[PDB]
Amino acid sequence: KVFGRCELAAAMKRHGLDNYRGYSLGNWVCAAKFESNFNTQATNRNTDGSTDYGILQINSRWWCNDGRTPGSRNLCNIPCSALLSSDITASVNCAKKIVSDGNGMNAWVAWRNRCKGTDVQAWIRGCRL
Ligand SMILES: [Cl-]
Ligand code: NA
Repeated sequence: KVFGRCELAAAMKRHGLDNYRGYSLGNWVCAAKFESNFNTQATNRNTDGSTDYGILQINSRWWCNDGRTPGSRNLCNIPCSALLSSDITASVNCAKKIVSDGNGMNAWVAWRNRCKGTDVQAWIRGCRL
């Protein structure tokens, strides 16, 4: 599923991400835009052999099991394929665990390099919640 901007902002707000660990909704929408272009089906291989999955590009090195990342963890206790669903519940619940692990949204390279210290409120401008 390719979300619209405000459709994704509403889905993230309904799943409890607005000001989750102090990160405003626009931070989450900006992260999703630059990680996946709002596409739940996005996958990308990392240099180490792990793979990133879904709208927030969650990595199999630590967070999910994809059956092909040897010596990795599954800290979200999910198959990586759950992160590709049109339903973002699994991605949101795993993102809450990641953002709580010590580095906050710095876990998302795209967020640090493209969203952090920008006017992220722009990403929810015009949206009905
Ligand atoms: Cl933080
Ligand atoms: Na894994």
